[PDB]
Amino acid sequence: TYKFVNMREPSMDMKSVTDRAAQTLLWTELVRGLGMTLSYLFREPATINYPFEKGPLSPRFRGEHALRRYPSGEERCIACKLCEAVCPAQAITIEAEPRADGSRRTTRYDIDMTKCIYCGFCQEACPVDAIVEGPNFEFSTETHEELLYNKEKLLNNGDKWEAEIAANIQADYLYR
Amino acid sequence: TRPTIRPRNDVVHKQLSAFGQYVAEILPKYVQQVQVSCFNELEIFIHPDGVIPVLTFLRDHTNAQFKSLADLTAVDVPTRQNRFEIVYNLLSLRFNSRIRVKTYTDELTPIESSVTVYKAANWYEREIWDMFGVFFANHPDLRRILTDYGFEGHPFRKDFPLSGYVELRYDDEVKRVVAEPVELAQEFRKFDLNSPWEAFPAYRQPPE
Amino acid sequence: ASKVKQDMPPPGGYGPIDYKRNLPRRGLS
Amino acid sequence: GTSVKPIFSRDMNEAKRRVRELYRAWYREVPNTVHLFQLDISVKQGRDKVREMFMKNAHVTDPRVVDLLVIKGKMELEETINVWKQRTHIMRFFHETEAPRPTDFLSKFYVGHDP
Amino acid sequence: ELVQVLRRGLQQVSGHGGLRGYLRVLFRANDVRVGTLVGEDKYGNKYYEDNKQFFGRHRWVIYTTEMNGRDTFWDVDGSMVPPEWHRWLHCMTDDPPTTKPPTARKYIWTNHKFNVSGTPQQYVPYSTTRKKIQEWVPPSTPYK
Amino acid sequence: GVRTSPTGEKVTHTGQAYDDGDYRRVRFSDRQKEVNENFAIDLIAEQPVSEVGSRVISCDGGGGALGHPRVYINLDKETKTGTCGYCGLQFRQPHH
Amino acid sequence: SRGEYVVAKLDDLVNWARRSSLWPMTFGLACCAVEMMHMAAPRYDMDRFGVVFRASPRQSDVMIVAGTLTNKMAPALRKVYDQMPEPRYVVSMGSCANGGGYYHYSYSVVRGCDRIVPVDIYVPGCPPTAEALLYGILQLQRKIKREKRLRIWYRR
Amino acid sequence: ASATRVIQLLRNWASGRDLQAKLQLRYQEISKRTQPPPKLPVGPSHKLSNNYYCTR
Amino acid sequence: NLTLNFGPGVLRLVMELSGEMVRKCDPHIGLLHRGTEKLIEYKTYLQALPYFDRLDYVSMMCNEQAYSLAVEKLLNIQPPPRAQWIRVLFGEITRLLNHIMAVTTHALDIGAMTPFFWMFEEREKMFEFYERVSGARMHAAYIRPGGVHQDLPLGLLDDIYEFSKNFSFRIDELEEMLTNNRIWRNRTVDIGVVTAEDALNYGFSGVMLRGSGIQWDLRKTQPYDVYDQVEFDVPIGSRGDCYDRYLCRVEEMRQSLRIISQCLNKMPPGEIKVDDAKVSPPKRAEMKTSMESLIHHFKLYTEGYQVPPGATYTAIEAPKGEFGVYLVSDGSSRPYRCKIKAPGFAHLAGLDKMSKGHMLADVVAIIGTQDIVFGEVDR
Amino acid sequence: LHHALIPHGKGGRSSVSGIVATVFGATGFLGRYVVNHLGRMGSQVIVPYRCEPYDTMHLRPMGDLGQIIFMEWNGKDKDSIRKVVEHSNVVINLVGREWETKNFDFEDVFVKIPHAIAQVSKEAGVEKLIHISHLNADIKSPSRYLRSKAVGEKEVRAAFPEATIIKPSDIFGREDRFLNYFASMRLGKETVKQPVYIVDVSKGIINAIKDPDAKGKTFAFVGPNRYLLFDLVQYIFAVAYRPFTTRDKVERVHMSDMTLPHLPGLEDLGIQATPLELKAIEVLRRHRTVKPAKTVN
Amino acid sequence: QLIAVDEKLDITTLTGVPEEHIKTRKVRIFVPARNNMQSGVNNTKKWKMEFDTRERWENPLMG
Ligand SMILES: CCCCCCCCCCCCCCCCC[C@@H](O)O[C@H](CO[C@H](O)CCCCCCCCCCCCCCC)COP(=O)(O)OCC[N+](C)(C)C
Ligand SMILES: NC(=O)C1=CN([C@@H]2O[C@H](COP(=O)(O)OP(=O)(O)OC[C@H]3O[C@@H](n4cnc5c(N)ncnc54)[C@H](OP(=O)(O)O)[C@@H]3O)[C@@H](O)[C@H]2O)C=CC1
Ligand code: SF4
Ligand code: SF4
Ligand code: SF4
Ligand SMILES: [Zn+2]
Repeated sequence: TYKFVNMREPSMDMKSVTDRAAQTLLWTELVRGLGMTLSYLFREPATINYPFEKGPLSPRFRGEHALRRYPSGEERCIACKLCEAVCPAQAITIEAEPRADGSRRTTRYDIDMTKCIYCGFCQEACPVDAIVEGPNFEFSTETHEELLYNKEKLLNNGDKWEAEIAANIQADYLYR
Repeated sequence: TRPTIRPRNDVVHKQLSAFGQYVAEILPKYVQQVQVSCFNELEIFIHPDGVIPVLTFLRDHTNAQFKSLADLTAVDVPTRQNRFEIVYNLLSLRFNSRIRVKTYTDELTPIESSVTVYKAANWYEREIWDMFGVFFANHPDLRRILTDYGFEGHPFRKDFPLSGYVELRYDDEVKRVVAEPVELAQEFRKFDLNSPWEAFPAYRQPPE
Repeated sequence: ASKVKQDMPPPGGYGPIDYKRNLPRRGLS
Repeated sequence: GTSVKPIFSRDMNEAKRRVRELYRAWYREVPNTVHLFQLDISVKQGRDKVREMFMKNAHVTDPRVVDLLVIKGKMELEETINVWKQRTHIMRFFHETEAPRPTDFLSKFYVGHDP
Repeated sequence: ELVQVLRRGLQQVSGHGGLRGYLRVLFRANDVRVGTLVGEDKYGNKYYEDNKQFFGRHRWVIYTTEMNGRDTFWDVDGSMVPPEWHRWLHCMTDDPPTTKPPTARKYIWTNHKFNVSGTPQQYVPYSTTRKKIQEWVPPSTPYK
Repeated sequence: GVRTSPTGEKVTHTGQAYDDGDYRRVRFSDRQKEVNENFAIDLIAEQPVSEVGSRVISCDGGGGALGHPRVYINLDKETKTGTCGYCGLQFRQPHH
Repeated sequence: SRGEYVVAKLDDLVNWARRSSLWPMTFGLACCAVEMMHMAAPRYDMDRFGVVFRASPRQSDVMIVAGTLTNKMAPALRKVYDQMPEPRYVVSMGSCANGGGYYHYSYSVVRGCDRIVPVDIYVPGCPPTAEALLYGILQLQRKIKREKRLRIWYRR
Repeated sequence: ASATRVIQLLRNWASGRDLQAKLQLRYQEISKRTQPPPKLPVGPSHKLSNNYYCTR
Repeated sequence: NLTLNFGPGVLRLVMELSGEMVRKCDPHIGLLHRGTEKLIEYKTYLQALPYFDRLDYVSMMCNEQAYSLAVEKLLNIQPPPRAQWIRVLFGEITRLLNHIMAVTTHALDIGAMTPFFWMFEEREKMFEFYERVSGARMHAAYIRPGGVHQDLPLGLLDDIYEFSKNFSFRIDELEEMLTNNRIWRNRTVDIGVVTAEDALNYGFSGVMLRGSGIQWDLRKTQPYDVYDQVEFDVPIGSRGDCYDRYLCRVEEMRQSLRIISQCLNKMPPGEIKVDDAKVSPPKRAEMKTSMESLIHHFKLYTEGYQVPPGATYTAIEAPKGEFGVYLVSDGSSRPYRCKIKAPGFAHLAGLDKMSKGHMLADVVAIIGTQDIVFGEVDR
Repeated sequence: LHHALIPHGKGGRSSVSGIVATVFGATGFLGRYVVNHLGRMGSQVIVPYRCEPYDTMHLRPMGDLGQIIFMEWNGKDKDSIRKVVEHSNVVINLVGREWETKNFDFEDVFVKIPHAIAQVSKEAGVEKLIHISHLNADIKSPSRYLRSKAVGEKEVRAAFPEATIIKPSDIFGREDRFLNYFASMRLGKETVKQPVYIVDVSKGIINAIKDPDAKGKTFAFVGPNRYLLFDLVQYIFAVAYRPFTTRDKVERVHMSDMTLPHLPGLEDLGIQATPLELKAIEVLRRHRTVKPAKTVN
Repeated sequence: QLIAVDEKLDITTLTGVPEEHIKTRKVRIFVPARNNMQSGVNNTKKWKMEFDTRERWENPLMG
């Protein structure tokens, strides 16, 4: 099924021609557009008062990365390198070795935030919910160097944001 | 074939096989092979000399009328004596059908330009020349279209490295943008992902 | 015990959704 | 044997004639390029660079390769004449920022492992 | 009519503690709306809601005038909100951290910090791994 | 459990610290070195050993689907305790 | 004495005037320009901060690089930057402009716009949300407030 | 929307239609930001028998 | 007969003009060439999916859908019904987003600039829909070659219904500002007229065909997913100029509202990705309880699934025209070749013939009516 | 050699050259070229600044990520000097003002600050120090500029015996105060000038850093040709296509450049001095809207 | 219509490769050996061409 968008022929009756002439000479449709703009002037604007008001977000939102840990304080990451393998931008660099207690842990976990595309593939590849994408998005920087995160920065981000991260994961994990 | 398997269409398969045999019968001077894939796509493998005739036929014959050129591109296969294969995708609106025409060339053999058959080919051919180094004869204006001015090489070739050979920066001594040999602070990490234990027995090659 | 629960349309569907062009004629010859 | 399809030239002489035509065109254009881009080089060294870029390919004995090179050089000349290039593209032929590399065995020994 | 709107304006003037508080909030947040107080932050941030406002303007925070070390009477930014109120304020949840608080962990930061870029507290990247190759150490005694 | 270098730098949980002759220390002048204060090895060392009256125990890290993959740990050796390969929690049979 | 007091007050006044009317020119290279446009849309209304929409390059105060910078494009960006009257500030928005992003290992991509121009603010994200870009703009405002040109001149 | 009757009439007459019927600003008619948990059914291959992978 | 170089989304235009008329107009492109097709050969199929978000970055999920359909055809599998319905619903939402952007940017370049704000508020609401379903506002990566990544949250359909029932009035305000305005008509009528045969031979598609009266639409002639289960009309032009194309785009916005209503009412229950763990990753609970699920998760996220060897050309009716992919698999987990066909390529190639014998101020209108985004043109 | 300071790479942007350089006065004319030369081969550069960081913004793209580190300092304090030069193996002094300021006269600029820099660098174990003075610096100069230059050179030698002294003449370049100053005027026939190109001086400093035998030596960086002032100004005005700083600059520009044949120059550092006729157009083209001046050898 | 030229094929000048990446490199043509950790032989079927290993160094920032 199809429709014609512009296939109407104007009436030739004196009345139709006079109406078209009145439109041409008196600018009726221009006045109609002016009235539309006038009506729009008198309705409440859609502006919010940033930063005192914020934009609504979802528990699924992808923001700044963080490394998490178990309630005992032991870190969840066991250096499987699945996030490094899946990263489309090759933004994760991992080095691991046995710990002093024989535990399988990382000695290097770097994320280059200027290569990252914030796709969230790493957190869905993780088998132990170690690397996550947090809710924070206000982390602009004055230099390029501070956007190259090492393991200490990501652990500090986890310790900073764990409350919100845990609440969001509780809200959304039944869809995963 | 339960709900996870793609359903198959035998009527379209038969129709495309019949049209392939029809085309091969009509143009035996240029057609070397005809194929219909399991997802009902018909491709015709031709000799390079028949690019202009075959295409013209498929555009102008009353039983084909493939009036639309959907895409024209090239594929680089270094292991073949003729390195590059040229792929034409054609759409027929009268018969609601699609067809594919393949031919081949190497780094030094020109291919006839098809701008006289399809006006759309022009830029496509430029792109091919830009990315693979295939020259098209009788092209109205063949030149680079995607790469930077004065760029050396053809980046879509398999032996071309991913990051190229030069990188750009701003120099304050000469007060301009300059090109230098590429140096990466982090080398791209090459992954060996292919597993042993072949996946598909239906595509096994003879052990020669 | 628990039954399947996912995002679904309400029973009876949704109300009609207007899409046709509506540019009224104000009216004066 | 080994019959091949021509690009433009049936033998070496036609290819040499096309090479000479392209060289004449570049030699004529060099002063206009120097003036119009406001370059800091002289016409003499511009023509020397043109000659060097021509001599880089002087070992080719295949007419198809030769006239493909001529097609590429004509493309480059068309880019230069129409001022599609910028001053940076023109100046890239001279590598004025790249540090000199020693060809001596001892110097390459001293700097690193690269032969 | 007009009279009701003016009465609402004067009630806005009164609901901020008089002209002093009215001018204070007008010059600090460019807004003079009065909403019901939802919660008090440990750093001094106050949180307000007004469900008669349209979505996006129904929740807001009035920032403290002094966070960890700096004067924030004029210099406020969105990174000063702690994560629990951050969840409430971005409408990721309908429940403020007063009615339901976050789970308590001993490794969670007891003091929130804002963005410290351009500050001696800024993060500086560095390698976290040990040296790979160890060099040979000559003996301290001569041979002859 | 953070330590300090003989120079004055903090030592990370990976044991990293620039030596005295390293120029790279200059990156921290007028700035700070980011170090996480909570060392996971010390924190997991403080957990009590759980006692179970079975030869085989199962661990998933707590929280069900929010933990780690479920693994089974043998407790036949009385010399040592069974340790989870993901969580670090320890289990033992009631000796004596 | 009064000499440092007056230069401090004048420096504060000039900083307030300069950061209260920031006129940007937006280099809308790729998909980050869409979030740039969403920042000018009514919900965020950058114009209410004194930040005009699409200022002319000859009267712009800040350059916003929003999108991938190719090798073919870099000379033009440098030329436009060199045209701008001082004081001028550059804001890098998005992973591509910040360090190359998804196209970092490409033969035709500049691995970060800071190889070409000096950058004042780096805004992370692929893309950053319009709110994140607004946060970066306000951070640039605070940075401008932090500076002291008359006090340095008096002391020198 | 908290607009006076006179302002509503003026904007309606200037626009040429009833604006209060279809407002572009959102209010309490949107869904709540906290929702009950889902259950999320399983697919057809979740049988315990007659489910060999070679047949699917 | 002078020459002008209108250089720096970003486009360089070299034209020869005699007086006011345009004699020749050659576009120079490549200012956004990122080498996407070479980069894709170094990724698994899942790793390559997010590049299609950035190809035509006004219609993300449509490119996602085209790539997913190509990979599905090569894999000989099919998505579950609910995934198909979700795909078509979000494809129509994406068509609404793209058409808003195209029309309002056209008007802003002409000089109107008020409907841009009026409709970008609605664009922000649909960005909210994107974020609630995927966590990202534009670069979503939601539609996968096995279906979709996640099911919808529990209250999303209600909010989509609430939004879609007020959008027709916003379209009506747009038309009141533009459709019958004599200045807009004088800027658009009889500008960039292209005949049907020339449009066919030049490789045009979508509106650039339908404006000239060609009755062609890929969702009607070669339906994919559940499209053959929804009814809608195809707007068709009569004069093949910019004004008819603008009318067609507005009508397609209305028809997208119609399709979205149908999709909302007939959303079925069930799973959202294919129940084949060698292609689609298992659930997290299954991954954390079952041995086969853990193995398949590990292998799918490290190596990726292997695709049987072969080549396909898969095309969809994207909001800008026929968007296609020629995908060549050699049997491994990484594509051997991926050629992206973008309609804006052919449209910009035809810009030269479309602007013959027109004013300089008409080239802007022709560019706006061609609906060009250079991410897909340059790739 | 401290393994972290062993050269690696191909001498490019992301290479490691093994040079840790602290460059005082990097925000001026010669400093930008010196920092660019240092950073294009992958050295680590520490930039002390007293001005606004905005005035140092043009040095940011001169090195790879992390290779350029900006720190605040002031010349009256030795602690800031110490913390700026703590980790460097080479220190370069480019500090100098061509006029007198109410807070810094010539004595502080050319004597006290270089002496403090040299003493603190020697205390911190810096291996190499490079100090810039003037070609015509002598004790009995009528001008306080060159007199303070000579005194500062002596005190730098006293504090750092292994210091390399580089003496240059008027430097002509794109941001200079020789050619631009002579072109902004819009006496002679007895003053002779010997100008040197800026890039030549930068390469000379770099090669002095790289030369192991230039430890305690004193260099004089001069151009190839000596011109009379009148003909030099005539050439400058001709190149610009146009018809033909309180007291110290006038007296310094009216005086003749000394000749010191016994001192090594640019050729001892493997550099061929660029004549002014090749760069005059580059410097003076912005002053517009072939017949080179006579030279005395 | 056919040149009938008799010479060895050489396309070096057309590929845009820098001079020192032609005559200085050494390529290796081989069938890759089976990974001894596994028994599958499917990765020992085709011929590979690979270039000589060059210097790799440590980035001073981030290592
Ligand atoms: C008649 C003769 C005229 C001669 C030339 C003079 C030009 C006209 C003078 C009038 C200029 C008005 C300046 C007053 C503006 C101050 C605004 C004040 O409210 O800003 C606050 C304070 O800002 C600064 O701290 C105030 C410094 C301004 C100057 C102070 C006194 C200078 C007066 C000296 C005049 C002498 C001139 C001599 C030379 C002619 C903080 O605002 P801000 O941080 O931005 O925004 C934060 C955003 N929030 C609030 C939404 C969260
Ligand atoms: N004619 C020439 O150019 C030749 C130069 N001379 C010597 O070469 C050296 C560098 O030359 P040039 O680059 O042209 O000089 P500039 O004037 O361009 O810059 C000198 C540097 O020294 C800094 N500086 C000046 N005064 C002080 C101070 N009181 N405290 C701290 N830093 C200060 C300046 O920084 P800031 O801007 O922050 O004040 C500036 O960065 C100088 O020592 C000069 O004497 C040698 C022969 C002649
Ligand atoms: S979000 Fe995507 S690009 Fe970023 S680190 Fe994770 S997987 Fe890599
Ligand atoms: S963060 Fe997760 S996926 Fe990445 S290495 Fe650690 S455990 Fe594996
Ligand atoms: S930074 Fe990310 S969102 Fe922005 S243009 Fe690049 S790929 Fe798109
Ligand atoms: Zn455990």
